[PDB]
Amino acid sequence: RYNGLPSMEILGQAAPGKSTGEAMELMEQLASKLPTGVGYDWTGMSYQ
Amino acid sequence: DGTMTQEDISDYVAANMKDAISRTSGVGDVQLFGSQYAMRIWMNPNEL
Repeated sequence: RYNGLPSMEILGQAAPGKSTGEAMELMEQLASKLPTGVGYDWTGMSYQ
Repeated sequence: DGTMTQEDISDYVAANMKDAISRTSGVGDVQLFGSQYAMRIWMNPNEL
């Protein structure tokens, strides 16, 4: 659970050449095209 | 759209909104103007 709600932590890293900002931007885009009632958030290093 | 009653809204606010809002940056105390849904067992003393 993350912030009281049920969750699943997903880890990954930016591909060779690409930055973390570019990588995180695509994860947001892919997360938007998920089923109804499925949100997301950034934690740990991705929060800071 | 008159799909949710007064207490239907209160349940959603209590269950989905209140907890997340109560942990928000700078929020002190959160008073729900309503009540979260409980399993109400309305006893009938004649049948009882």
